[PDB]
Amino acid sequence: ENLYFQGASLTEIEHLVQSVCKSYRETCQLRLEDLLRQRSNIFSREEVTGYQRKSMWEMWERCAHHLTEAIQYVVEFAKRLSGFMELCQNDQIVLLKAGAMEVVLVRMCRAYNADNRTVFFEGKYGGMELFRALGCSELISSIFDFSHSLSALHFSEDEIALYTALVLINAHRPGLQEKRKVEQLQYNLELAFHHHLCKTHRQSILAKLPPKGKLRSLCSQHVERLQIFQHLHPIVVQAAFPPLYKELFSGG
Amino acid sequence: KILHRLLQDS
Ligand SMILES: CCS(=O)(=O)c1ccc(CC(=O)Nc2cc(-c3cccnc3OCc3ccccc3)cs2)cc1
Ligand code: NA
Repeated sequence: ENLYFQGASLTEIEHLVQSVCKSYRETCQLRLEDLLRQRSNIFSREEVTGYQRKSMWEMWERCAHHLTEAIQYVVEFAKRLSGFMELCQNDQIVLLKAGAMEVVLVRMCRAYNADNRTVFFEGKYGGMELFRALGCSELISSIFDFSHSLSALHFSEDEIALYTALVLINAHRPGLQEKRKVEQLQYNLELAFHHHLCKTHRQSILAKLPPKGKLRSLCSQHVERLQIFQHLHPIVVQAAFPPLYKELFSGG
Repeated sequence: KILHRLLQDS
């Protein structure tokens, strides 16, 4: 079926590095240089107050839509990732249901400016105060701190490519039918990320990477806050939340 | 529904 479902040689692991990095460049949504250049474009006091005065449901709908836009690029990344399409449809759905949000949160660090603690949202950079109308402050500050700790690692685009590939191909996700096939794909992607870090003298970041439970805590926080919003405005979720967002975070 | 469709659309 696929070469990376078996034990790969050094040269094949080298091909995998290049393959993962190509897949990511083609699906990274926004180019890094565009995000970096736009760092000077920050929302004014007036604009921040405008977002803060928006109704809770209005802000929830905008954030869910933007998050769905990013997730779509992650689905495209998985489709182009070596071996993912060779897995069964059950296992592809399992991996994306559990990992799409985690990949988006990793990818988000590119759009985060550590210097002034701002994130890129709807054309400009804004601090966490911009999201106050959502009424989920703990979760917003948890995403900002996570973006901050990743930003401190000074990830290259190639590093994000290889790390996110590994975030997606997790053989420990509950519900995987072909666990051994996934285990082997993960082991080769692991070798590819660690080979690239070795080749770029970047192995010092391995101990500095966040624990797996941290990304899981952020996804659990997001699902818990959505359920709270759902009880308050159920028809907002039912009529105006994107169908892909509902399929991943509420259950269809 | 949506995820199955995205994965099938080549
Ligand atoms: C990822 C690929 S990228 O190219 O780096 C890239 C492409 C496009 C954008 C623009 C964009 O969509 N900005 C967004 C920022 C946030 C967000 C940030 C911090 C904290 N909370 C957030 O809202 C959480 C939330 C809350 C409730 C529901 C859903 C979601 C959500 S959406 C950025 C980066
Ligand atoms: Na950053």
